[PDB]
Amino acid sequence: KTTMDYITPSFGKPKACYVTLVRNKELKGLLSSIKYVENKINKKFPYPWVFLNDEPFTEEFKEAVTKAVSSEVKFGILPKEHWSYPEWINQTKAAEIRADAATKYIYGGSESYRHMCRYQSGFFWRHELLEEYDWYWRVEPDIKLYCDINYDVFKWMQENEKVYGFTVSIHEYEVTIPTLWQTSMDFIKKNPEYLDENNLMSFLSNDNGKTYNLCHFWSNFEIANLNLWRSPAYREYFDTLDHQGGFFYERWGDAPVHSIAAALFLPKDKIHYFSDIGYHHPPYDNCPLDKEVYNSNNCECDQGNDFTFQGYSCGKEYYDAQGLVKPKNWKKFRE
Amino acid sequence: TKTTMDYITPSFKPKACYVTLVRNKELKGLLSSIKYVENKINKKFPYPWVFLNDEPFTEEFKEAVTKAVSSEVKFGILPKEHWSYPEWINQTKAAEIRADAATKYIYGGSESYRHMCRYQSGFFWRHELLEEYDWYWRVEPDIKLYCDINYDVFKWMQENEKVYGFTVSIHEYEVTIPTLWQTSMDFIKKNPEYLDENNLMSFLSNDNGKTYNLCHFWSNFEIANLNLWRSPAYREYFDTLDHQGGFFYERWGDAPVHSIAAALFLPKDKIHYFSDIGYHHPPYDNCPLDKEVYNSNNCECDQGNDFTFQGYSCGKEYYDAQGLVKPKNWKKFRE
Ligand SMILES: *[C@@H]1O[C@H](CO)[C@@H](O[C@H]2O[C@H](CO)[C@@H](O[C@@H]3O[C@H](CO[C@H]4O[C@H](CO[C@H]5O[C@H](CO)[C@@H](O)[C@H](O)[C@@H]5O)[C@@H](O)[C@H](O[C@H]5O[C@H](CO)[C@@H](O)[C@H](O)[C@@H]5O)[C@@H]4O)[C@@H](O)[C@H](O[C@H]4O[C@H](CO)[C@@H](O)[C@H](O)[C@@H]4O[C@H]4O[C@H](CO)[C@@H](O)[C@H](O)[C@@H]4O)[C@@H]3O)[C@H](O)[C@H]2NC(C)=O)[C@H](O)[C@H]1NC(C)=O
Ligand SMILES: *[C@@H]1O[C@H](CO)[C@@H](O[C@H]2O[C@H](CO)[C@@H](O)[C@H](O)[C@H]2NC(C)=O)[C@H](O)[C@H]1NC(C)=O
Ligand SMILES: Nc1nc2c(ncn2[C@@H]2O[C@H](COP(=O)(O)OP(=O)(O)O)[C@@H](O)[C@H]2O)c(=O)[nH]1
Ligand SMILES: Nc1nc2c(ncn2[C@@H]2O[C@H](COP(=O)(O)OP(=O)(O)O)[C@@H](O)[C@H]2O)c(=O)[nH]1
Ligand SMILES: [Cl-]
Ligand SMILES: [Cl-]
Ligand SMILES: [Cl-]
Ligand SMILES: [Cl-]
Ligand SMILES: [Mn+2]
Ligand SMILES: [Mn+2]
Repeated sequence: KTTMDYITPSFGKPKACYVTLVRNKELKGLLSSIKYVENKINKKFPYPWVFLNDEPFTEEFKEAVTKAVSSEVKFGILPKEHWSYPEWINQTKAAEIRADAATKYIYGGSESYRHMCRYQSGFFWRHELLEEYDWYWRVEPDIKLYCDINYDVFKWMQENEKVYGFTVSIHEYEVTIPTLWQTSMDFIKKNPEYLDENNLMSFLSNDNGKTYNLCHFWSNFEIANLNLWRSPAYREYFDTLDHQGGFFYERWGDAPVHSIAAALFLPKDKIHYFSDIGYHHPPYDNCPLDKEVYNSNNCECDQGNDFTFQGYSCGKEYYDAQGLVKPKNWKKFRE
Repeated sequence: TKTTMDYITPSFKPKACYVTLVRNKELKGLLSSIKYVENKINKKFPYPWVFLNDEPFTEEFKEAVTKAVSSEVKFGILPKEHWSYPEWINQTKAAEIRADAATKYIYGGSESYRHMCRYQSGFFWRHELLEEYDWYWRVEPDIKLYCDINYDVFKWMQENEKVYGFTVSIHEYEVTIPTLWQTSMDFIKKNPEYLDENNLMSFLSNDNGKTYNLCHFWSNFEIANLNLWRSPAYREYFDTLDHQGGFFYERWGDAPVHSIAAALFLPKDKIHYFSDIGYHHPPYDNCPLDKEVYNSNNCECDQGNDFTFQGYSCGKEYYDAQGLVKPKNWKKFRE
């Protein structure tokens, strides 16, 4: 029973939800995101919205969010076990790494940020509020949906048998994940059955797996099948990363973690790029380059700032790996 | 002889303007920024707005922009000598540098980006349209002004004799400026008279100038006195950088360039941090931390996402160098 075997069953309305991990003090930026989701798709195809916080939500936060969302909303606090140091982690060591990296890279000195990355990597998908669902669409605060979305995306994913959907890709700052690749490759050598014969390795590596090109999918935007994270393959991959310690001794983000897994554990035709969904998560945009799609969906983004084909993005690498025909003027973005 | 400050004191309604370098394809983001500036300050304290482009602006662009700005607007094209490779730059060497750095750092492979950095560093303050002014306020597309601004800021700079005003500070990616610091220190070594005896070196260095801590002020937001860039010290400095080659052989940004000059050539009390102006330039915010200021000006940002005192920001370094007392809750931003 392979990884896909755990996913194909979920292939009449799909069981799905939007999911948001957020802080009380980010209310204004969250309300702005909700307004975008509501006007661009949620009024048309309603799905419940799950809100998660490592601390309890204030009544002010809940009242404002409940009022702003038109479909059903659910608020949850996450378990102490999913947001706290594991017994095998040396906290004094973790504290020194933080202090030393405070000014070295973004969130380098942040204690809470690392707990968040670990949370998004191995726990959000098994929070009690997501168990009844098969699909989720992650939404962060201060986001923009630049265009109308006129079809149910979960329905679409379900009918087309897609597992992982994304919009923005990029090269990770390596100082942030020094030993992530080595750790992941050792896992695969130990568990060859988990490496799909038709995987997307070429997106992650230019040398047949020897080294990592640092490419990954942005995690702030994800529309995916929860059964992937719930598979033995992913569960065992996360546990290996957890025990190695990178989430705390380095600054492993959930994005490169979700990406390496999706790209290695699945037949590559299970991964999908929503070239049609206009989106912004500071500081980058995914703006539809197809004029018909851009105009029919009343996109509000400047096509000229689409990040997809810019050098530091991994859109080119993704297109070549999938054998997708890149848009006519894709090279302009490398100027 | 005549010092750097001798060139500025005379300018102490002031002759001022907003100034925007921008592309035709960034129209929607530009109009967005304009609406913010209009609503938060320009309709109350009108000042002329200058727009610049290395290419001619389209009629669609000028029409939309002319209508959106309530004060007088001026459109200008850049002299080609302020946006092209100087005769001493080896273009093949530069092309190779770009091709290699394409996927290494943001804008690594971009040719236009480097000309933009050189433009903001040594020429925007020489454009014909800025000749009649003593002050400028730089504004970029996709910006937000979170709060109302209830005083004329140029007037305030003049009356308070300030030269350089900013909102966000951050650590530069060293990979883009490997030899910038060394080039700058040699300049000072040969021109000790341009080093103000009461400067802000401590913001840039933790070891009395031996090395650069990489701190700089974000140039997308600047309210400054043009006469600073017009002074002999800055002209000579820019010329030194221009001949060293870094704008094209590395990826020198104008922000670090403007910052090293301001922090070394001026008495430190001439640099000013606008703790009261709410601002966002993807992906960081400057959000008024003072309650009365935040409320009185109806700020729209989440105080909890203020970047100022985050580790990777240089607000801490800035306050300590100026001797400004940091707000009580500054450490929370380091969690
Ligand atoms: C959990 O993680 C913990 C954190 O890593 C870890 O703690 C210990 O880790 C190792 C294990 O032994 C220790 O490493 C030794 O460090 C000695 C130097 O100690 C001093 O310097 C430390 C580093 O300072 C740097 O980093 C700081 C923060 O990052 C920074 O602030 C500072 O500016 C600087 O950049 C520093 O951390 C120490 O602080 C502690 O002590 C202070 C003074 O008492 C105190 O004020 C402070 O509060 C802390 O409590 C120290 O200041 C090295 O000298 C030593 O190296 C020698 O020994 C090794 C052993 O193999 C040799 O390989 C090496 O070559 C050296 O040997 C030469 O010298 C000996 C001397 O005779 C000679 O015999 C030999 O021939 C050689 O010539 C070694 O590197 C580390 O100090 C510990 N850290 C702390 C904070 O406790 C725990 O082990 C982890 N727990 C578990 C269960 O694994
Ligand atoms: C301008 O840059 C080019 C591109 O790097 C230089 O080309 C040479 O670079 C190496 C010499 O240092 C060698 O690989 C070759 O001599 C040559 N490379 C090729 C084939 O392009 C060139 O020397 C530079 N010219 C100047 C102005 O010094
Ligand atoms: N509850 C909670 N959510 C957090 C915390 N840190 C980050 N988040 C959320 O996790 C997501 C990613 O955080 P963000 O700060 O946007 O990280 P970035 O995208 O890397 O800049 C956002 O939805 C945040 O609101 C935290 O400490 N607690
Ligand atoms: N006219 C013109 N403006 C440019 C060009 N590249 C950047 N700019 C402007 O320079 C400023 C900084 O550019 P931006 O792309 O936002 O750079 P970033 O802030 O580093 O992400 C903005 O005002 C842009 O509109 C260019 O090629 N031509
Ligand atoms: Cl803990
Ligand atoms: Cl940070
Ligand atoms: Cl040229
Ligand atoms: Cl880029
Ligand atoms: Mn985010
Ligand atoms: Mn910008």
